[PDB]
Amino acid sequence: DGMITETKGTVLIKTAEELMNFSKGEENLMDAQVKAIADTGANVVVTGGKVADMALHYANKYNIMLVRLNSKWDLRRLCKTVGATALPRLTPPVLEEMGHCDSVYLSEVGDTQVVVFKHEKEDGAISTIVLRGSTDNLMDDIERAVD
Amino acid sequence: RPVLVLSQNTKRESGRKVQSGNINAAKTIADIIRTCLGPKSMMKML
Amino acid sequence: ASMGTLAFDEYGRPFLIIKDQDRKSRLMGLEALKSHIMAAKAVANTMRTSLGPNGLDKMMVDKDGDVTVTNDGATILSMMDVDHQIAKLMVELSKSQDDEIGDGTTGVVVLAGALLEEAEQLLDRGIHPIRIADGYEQAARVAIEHLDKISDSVLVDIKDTEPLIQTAKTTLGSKVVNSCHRQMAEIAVNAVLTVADMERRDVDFELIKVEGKVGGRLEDTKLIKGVIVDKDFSHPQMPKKVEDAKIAILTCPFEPPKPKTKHKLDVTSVEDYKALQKYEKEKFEEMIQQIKETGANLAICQWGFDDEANHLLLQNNLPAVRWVGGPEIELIAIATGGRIVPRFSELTAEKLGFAGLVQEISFGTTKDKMLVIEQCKNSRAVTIFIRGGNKMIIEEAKRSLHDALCVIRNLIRDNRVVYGGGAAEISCALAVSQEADKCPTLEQYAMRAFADALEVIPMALSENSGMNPIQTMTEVRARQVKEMNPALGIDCLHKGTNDMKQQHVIETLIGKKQQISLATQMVRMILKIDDIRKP
Amino acid sequence: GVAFKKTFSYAGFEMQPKKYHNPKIALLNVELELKAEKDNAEIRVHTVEDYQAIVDAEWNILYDKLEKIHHSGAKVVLSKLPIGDVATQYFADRDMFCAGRVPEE
Amino acid sequence: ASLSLAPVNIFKAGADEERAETARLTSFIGAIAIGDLVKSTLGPKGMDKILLSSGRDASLMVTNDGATILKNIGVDNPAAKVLVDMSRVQDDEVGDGTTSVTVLAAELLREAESLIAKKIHPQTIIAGWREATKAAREALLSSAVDHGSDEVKFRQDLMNIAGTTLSSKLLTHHKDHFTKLAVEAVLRLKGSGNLEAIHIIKKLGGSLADSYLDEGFLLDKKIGVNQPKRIENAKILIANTGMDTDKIKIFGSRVRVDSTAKVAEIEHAEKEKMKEKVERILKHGINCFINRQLIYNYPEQLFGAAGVMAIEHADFAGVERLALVTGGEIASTFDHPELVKLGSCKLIEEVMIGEDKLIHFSGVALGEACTIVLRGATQQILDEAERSLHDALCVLAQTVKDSRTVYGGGCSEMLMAHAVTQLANRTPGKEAVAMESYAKALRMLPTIIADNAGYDSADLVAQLRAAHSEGNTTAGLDMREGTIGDMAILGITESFQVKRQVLLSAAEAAEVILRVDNIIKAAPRK
Amino acid sequence: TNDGATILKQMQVLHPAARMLVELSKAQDIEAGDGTTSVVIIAGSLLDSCTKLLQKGIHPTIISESFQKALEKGIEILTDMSRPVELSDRETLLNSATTSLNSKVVSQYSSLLSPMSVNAVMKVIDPATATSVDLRDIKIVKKLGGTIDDCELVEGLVLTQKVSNSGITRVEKAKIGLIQFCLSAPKTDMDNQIVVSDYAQMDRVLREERAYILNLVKQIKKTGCNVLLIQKSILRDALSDLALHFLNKMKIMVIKDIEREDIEFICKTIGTKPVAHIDQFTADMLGSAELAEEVNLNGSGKLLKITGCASPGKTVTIVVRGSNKLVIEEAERSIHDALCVIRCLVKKRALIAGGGAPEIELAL
Amino acid sequence: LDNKCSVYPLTFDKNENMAAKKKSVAMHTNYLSACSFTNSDMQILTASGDGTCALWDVESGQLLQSFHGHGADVLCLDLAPSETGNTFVSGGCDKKAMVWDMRSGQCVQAFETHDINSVRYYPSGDAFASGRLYDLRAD
Amino acid sequence: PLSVFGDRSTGETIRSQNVMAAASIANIVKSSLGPVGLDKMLVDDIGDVTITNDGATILKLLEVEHPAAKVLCEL
Ligand SMILES: Nc1ncnc2c1ncn2[C@@H]1O[C@H](COP(=O)(O)OP(=O)(O)O)[C@@H](O)[C@H]1O
Ligand SMILES: Nc1ncnc2c1ncn2[C@@H]1O[C@H](COP(=O)(O)OP(=O)(O)O)[C@@H](O)[C@H]1O
Ligand SMILES: Nc1ncnc2c1ncn2[C@@H]1O[C@H](COP(=O)(O)OP(=O)(O)O)[C@@H](O)[C@H]1O
Ligand SMILES: [Mg+2]
Ligand SMILES: [Mg+2]
Ligand SMILES: [Mg+2]
Repeated sequence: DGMITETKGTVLIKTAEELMNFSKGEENLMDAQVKAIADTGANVVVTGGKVADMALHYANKYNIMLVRLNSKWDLRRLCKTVGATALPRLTPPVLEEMGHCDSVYLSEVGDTQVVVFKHEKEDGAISTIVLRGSTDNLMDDIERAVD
Repeated sequence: RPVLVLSQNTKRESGRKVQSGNINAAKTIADIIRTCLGPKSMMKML
Repeated sequence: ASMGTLAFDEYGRPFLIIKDQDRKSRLMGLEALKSHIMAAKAVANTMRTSLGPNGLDKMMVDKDGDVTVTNDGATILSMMDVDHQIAKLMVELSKSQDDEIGDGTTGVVVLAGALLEEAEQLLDRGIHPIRIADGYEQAARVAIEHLDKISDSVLVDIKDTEPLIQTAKTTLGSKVVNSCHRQMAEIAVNAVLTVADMERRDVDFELIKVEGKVGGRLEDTKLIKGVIVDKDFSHPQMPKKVEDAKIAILTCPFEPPKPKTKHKLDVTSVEDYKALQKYEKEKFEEMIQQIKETGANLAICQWGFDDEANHLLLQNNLPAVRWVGGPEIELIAIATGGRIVPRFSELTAEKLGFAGLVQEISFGTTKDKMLVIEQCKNSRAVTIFIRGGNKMIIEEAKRSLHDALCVIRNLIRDNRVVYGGGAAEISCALAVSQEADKCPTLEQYAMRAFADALEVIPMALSENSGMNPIQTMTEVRARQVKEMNPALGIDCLHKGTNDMKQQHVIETLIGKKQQISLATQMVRMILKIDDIRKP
Repeated sequence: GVAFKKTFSYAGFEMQPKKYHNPKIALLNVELELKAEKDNAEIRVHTVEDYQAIVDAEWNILYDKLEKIHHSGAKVVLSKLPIGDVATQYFADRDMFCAGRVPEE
Repeated sequence: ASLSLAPVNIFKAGADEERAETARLTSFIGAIAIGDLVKSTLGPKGMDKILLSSGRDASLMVTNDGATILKNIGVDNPAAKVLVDMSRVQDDEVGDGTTSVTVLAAELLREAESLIAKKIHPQTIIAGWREATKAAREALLSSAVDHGSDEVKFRQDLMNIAGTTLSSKLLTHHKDHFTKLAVEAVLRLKGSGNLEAIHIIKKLGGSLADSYLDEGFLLDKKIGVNQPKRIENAKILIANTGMDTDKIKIFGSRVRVDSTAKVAEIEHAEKEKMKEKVERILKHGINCFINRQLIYNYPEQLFGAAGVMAIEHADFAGVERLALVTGGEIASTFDHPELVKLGSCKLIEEVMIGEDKLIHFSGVALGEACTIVLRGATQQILDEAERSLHDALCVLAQTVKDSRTVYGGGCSEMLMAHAVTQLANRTPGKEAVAMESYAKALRMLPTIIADNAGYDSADLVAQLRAAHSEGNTTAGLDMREGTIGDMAILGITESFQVKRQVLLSAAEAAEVILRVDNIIKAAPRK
Repeated sequence: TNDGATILKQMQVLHPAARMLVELSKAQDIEAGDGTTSVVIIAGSLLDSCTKLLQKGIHPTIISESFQKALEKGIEILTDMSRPVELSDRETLLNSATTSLNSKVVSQYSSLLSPMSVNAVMKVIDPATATSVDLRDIKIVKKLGGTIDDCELVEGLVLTQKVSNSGITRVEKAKIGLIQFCLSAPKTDMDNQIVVSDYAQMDRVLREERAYILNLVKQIKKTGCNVLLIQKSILRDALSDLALHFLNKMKIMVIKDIEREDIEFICKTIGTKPVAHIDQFTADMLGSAELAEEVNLNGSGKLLKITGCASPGKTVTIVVRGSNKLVIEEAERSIHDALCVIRCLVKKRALIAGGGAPEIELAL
Repeated sequence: LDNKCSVYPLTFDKNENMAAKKKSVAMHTNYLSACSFTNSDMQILTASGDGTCALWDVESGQLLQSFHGHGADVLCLDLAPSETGNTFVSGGCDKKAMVWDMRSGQCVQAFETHDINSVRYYPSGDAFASGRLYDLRAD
Repeated sequence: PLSVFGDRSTGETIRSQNVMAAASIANIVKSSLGPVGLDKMLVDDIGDVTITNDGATILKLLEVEHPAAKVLCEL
């Protein structure tokens, strides 16, 4: 989303033209930022915070996959496994900071819906074991064995 | 109104716990008067 | 057999499986079915005395002490404070019949009770309940096909409302408004026919406003081809009657404009104060002059207004009414043919509605005034103004008129009718019995039980009318078999004839089909339950 | 296709036609009603003409959104956000259909 | 099986249902108890009750009105609730007849109980009662007499109607004085039905005969400080403006300056604005000024300096009544003096009534608004006098609206009962029995009227029945001594609307209650 | 108390008949002001007779009609046995007041209160034209301390408010002015704030506020006013401390927190026209008075007395003092009874003998 | 025992800092169900156990209008969105919430679908919390 | 329906309950069978101690309230 001041924000409107142009200019700024991000070649965007409606709309317009990760541990692990740097602002990423994954898709395993960042090489920083089972307790025991 | 095959106040204990408890009880009874043996024994007040 | 299971293990150590298992209950097997059948039979037998023209009302009292004297089955069961789950299923069945059809909400309960009562004796002979449900479904299919076969079609034209009037009269015959029977049927038919899409499309009940007010007599209930508003002219000195009124519908309060956004207007000098005062005065004068320029004779607002606007409206011979509700604004706009204008600057002559007469109505020694808008050109909205001697008959008249409107709506959807008075049920029972003879023996019992259950409606009508149930039903069935006439029913009103076609006892085919279908499905659902686990 | 329940229509909804033979549907996520421009917005004016201009500007913002929707050729307007009475009457005047607060699914 | 007498329990805790015997018994007991309670307050010799509230205030109220008696009681029987609501609706529709309708409904339900005991289906009773009601209504309509054409005869009818309405109330002590009072008050309305235009002022002290109708109008407000206390040939200007700290309706407006000199300038501008407002008001050339809302100190002193009497805080009713009595226009803007009509009266002054000071308008222009002063020895006496006048005024207004009149003193009841009996004698079946019970209730009404007087009710009712069967259609009870007499000669008349409403409402409510065969109660909240 | 109305009101009677007797007593107090106990006793005796009448088998309506006839005859008898009076006959008024005061606790002081009550009633009405007396024109002030012998009739105005000024407590040849606005910093009805952006604006604000207050005080003083009454104000400080300082430096007594309900009484008493805006404050709206001083009641409080006015228009004040609060309240009630009796004489110019003579004659 | 609050801030002892003008009308006594101060501090709305909403003026101290029509006592009441003629709701024990307007002194709108004790206007003003949500524009 | 002042169990419930009671009684004494069986020690809630292996004695000392278990005890 469009970053705001950390002190306090107050849209000071003094003329009718400012009132009629504020929202339009804000939307145009969001569109420009999203298009700038997309023009680098990025096609998957992962954010640690909330997703604004206008930002989501403009990401959908430019065919960009959006994944939101609440935990910062997950964000750092994703950066490790993909090779990307967590940008602090919404600037487009430079060539060194854009991580690459050989396949990202939405899938359903059993009942739960999952998002998979899948490589094809037999390497990488992080490897994941998907544990199946008929009971939560059984999977917990298998996880203890894996540990 | 429980079924109560046995009476409500009936308690059952079985297994290794029973044997350990019996042997520990005997050991405790022995330890009560362990020191009251021999010419140099000490008296007790009851 | 109750409370579930209790063993505490064969080794004496505790054996607890379900939380609070010692505080819960469990019914299993056949006795659960018997309890459910007994509860449903109790509900149906309570309801069956209110079936037919000679039905008797039930006086329902809620938790607050308010009294509701009514004959509608769905209302009675809705206000009934039940704890048994099967009784709740009966209540939901009545609500379903009311929602889908609007009439016959009492017949479904009696039919379901009869079906479960027969299923009881079928179960006592060792028949699996699923077999009973399957036989009931088969017999219901046969009965529905027979209803389609013996159905009759009526004309739903606006130039001949006699069959529609007869159907509405049949619907209203069991209600307290049977004193004004023909007038009630007339107004219901006219209301439905006025607001309806003629290509057999839907009837929007939001375009029918049912309004009640105490006083007067029940015969004073009338259909008004306009809108009756619970408001009055804002200024007490405004004229109480406007004729050929050019109506301006507005949703902007007659006040100085106010931005929605957080706004502060700064007054920094005496000249600023004078300019602000002049701006206020000029906005008031300008809005009134803009209303006047369109040629309007009457203004309706939704959000009220203040003293300056009130006196300006009075000074310019512009009668006005304020604080009219949103739905009433919509109804007035629809009836008068005028659009809804959100602000004065957008108000033009072509957006004005037209009403042949706008009047303020008093109600005796009550100080209450209610506005009337009528004599519209081609009004597509109606209002039923119900009078009476007490609030209770007013509510009962409201629901009876709703039943009549629903029946005419069903006729609009499908114009096939079946003669009532128990004739349809008797013919269906005969058809089911005939089809049961060809059936293999095992489902024959279920089909015969279904026919016997269908026989309950004429028996209930006979006992409510004081006649002997079994003798009358047997004679009518014999006459139906002897001569090909599926219109012979129970002479509840003692008119001297058993033919419901001359008696003009008319029921919609959709209503009977829905009754049979819903009763069969609920009976199957209850028959399929064999376990109860209340806390 | 898709079917869903009617969602709390406002005044003037019953004047909208309830059948179309080849409609174009505008699926929006937009609040079409007069409201504060932004939560932290704050208007400061010191002149009555500026006051009237601000009021007309709010109205013109709403009407500009509505005109943009109407000129698209759509006949059915569906929104995830509330659609006000003003927008409902505006669409009724154009023989359009509107339904706000549609569930996201 | 029954919903309650079944092995499985189908109800919540506290839910209860009452089948045929119990439902009919409860309905009949409740209705008969209500009828017995409200009766004995019927007819010229009826008595009054005492209503002791059990609340914190413990309000005390003595009254003869049936509707007020039934309204302020703790009723839990649902049929009694039906009868109470019927009485309230009867009061709303017309002023009088609240006791008669309740007594008639109770008697009808008692006859219904007897018929049910005689093994008669309630549907048959209802059909017979519907036919009887139709016959009785037709007879009553055929017996109505209209005098609205002749002025003197109509005034005599108004006199008789007011007297008959007041005869049963506490005002019967000064019936003649109060009858003149009420008829004059109603006739001053000039045909308008606005009963709110008649204001009743209850002032303690003095005798009941001291009550009077002011020839002009009386207001219970106050005059400003420096303003005159007496105006001759007043020129009224009735207004509904703010006239107090009058703030601009621009609600976001504020004063944001950089010095206190500017704040003082703005304050002077506001004061000058109010002064200009007062100057615009005064440009109408007025002597008096009534405002609905408050008048603060600055406009008050401006009016005082102008020598104009300003009356503040006269509520909506006050300004409406002043406009009706003086002909002024309730104005809220003063940019057009020539387009606003001014009220007028010969004199305005302050008068003492008891220990309170009131503003008196004398020689009013229109006068289509009355003030009635009520003096009494106790508060309860004052309240009952106000209720009695309300009944009389309502009946007189109805008679003005519809001039058809029927004879009272049981004459109408005898006539309707005779018509019902004639219909029943030609009707076969148990419907004849139901019709006869209907006639029995109708005759039981004047029976109770005579019983309340200690007279020989049976003999008088038999004489009335014989006279009405013979053809003496105007015979009725003569309560002066206890014989029968000519109601036309004796001048006991009643509004046809009131009697028709009593008949129709009583029959309808009896039919509604009779149709009930089961009473089901949800679990109470408390 | 000895007053019947007060006795019946204070004791919470629960039977409805007793409640209606209380209401009857209130009505008699309203219409006459005396005989409040006698009317209740008469009603009780009448109903006591009705007991035997009902037991003899007489319908209540007959009893009521006969009682009405008896009442009409009794009114005729009482009117016949009375004699006319003239308001110029002071002896009759004094005797009526004394007879009113005989039954009350202030009976040894009747020699002081009866002429006091007669003077109070005569001073607030026009004897040649008055047809009723508005007792609200007579103000009664209760101050603890002293003895009922110290009760005083003040021909001017008595205010319980305290003088804001210290050192100015006695003004001769006073020119009282009544103010309904506030002497504080300017404040408009609309929302107002002063925005400061420079350091100079701070002391400019201070100086301009001081100048505004000083101009208000100078305009007030220019009219010759020396005693100032300020109406009680809310939402705005009626009297700023700086305004009080300026007024004190100009030798003007200041009394504030004047109640709104008392404005009419004050204006009627001392002939002052209230002023709501400083522009209209002129000399012609001042009320000239002979002396306005604050007296001390021997350590039992202070009173502001304005005695001697150029236009003493139909208004008098009574100061009631006593040893303890109960006797003061009873003295106030008794003085009110005496005033009500003189009011009765004003309304109906007819005098009748007392001591049970009307009752004995009526019974016979 | 039961009170333990007789020494409440009634004293209001300060250095006379312009806040001492608390008015404290309390003329009607009875029970002060809701002493809410109007957004414009000119007026006070008070509800009593008799079921009548009362409007008072702080300056004059006089009862402007007594709003009657509620079935039972009004337990709670609110204020207008900002001022808007103070179109205020009133929730009581009669299960009904209704809106009043002093420009006419009448119950402009009414709602009955629930005792209401937690009324609160929406910031826009088109609705209000009914602790539910009633829409002004659709009734 | 029955209106019997008591509790009723019918069908598989009562059969399984009886089997459970009999199984509990059997499990009480199943551990005192054969040469490798072990004796039990019964405390009689007043301090009396009975050490025994005989099945009849164990079943007589125990207080039982389920009638099928009583049947096995008398057996
Ligand atoms: N005049 C009549 N003669 C004979 N039967 C009638 C007559 N009017 C209605 N009925 C029958 O009474 C039955 C009950 O109708 P009613 O009580 O009005 O609604 P519901 O079907 O909900 O009970 C209907 O099945 C109808 O066939
Ligand atoms: N002077 C009279 N003589 C005979 N009958 C009277 C007289 N006045 C009233 N009535 C009768 O008394 C009946 C009851 O009227 P009333 O007791 O005043 O109260 P309500 O009209 O509310 O029942 C009326 O039907 C009327 O006919
Ligand atoms: N000095 C007196 N001698 C004889 N009778 C007196 C005397 N003073 C008062 N009365 C009588 O005492 C009665 C009661 O008077 P009082 O107690 O003063 O007031 P109230 O009449 O209200 O009780 C009066 O009727 C009066 O006639
Ligand atoms: Mg029906
Ligand atoms: Mg009467
Ligand atoms: Mg005395």
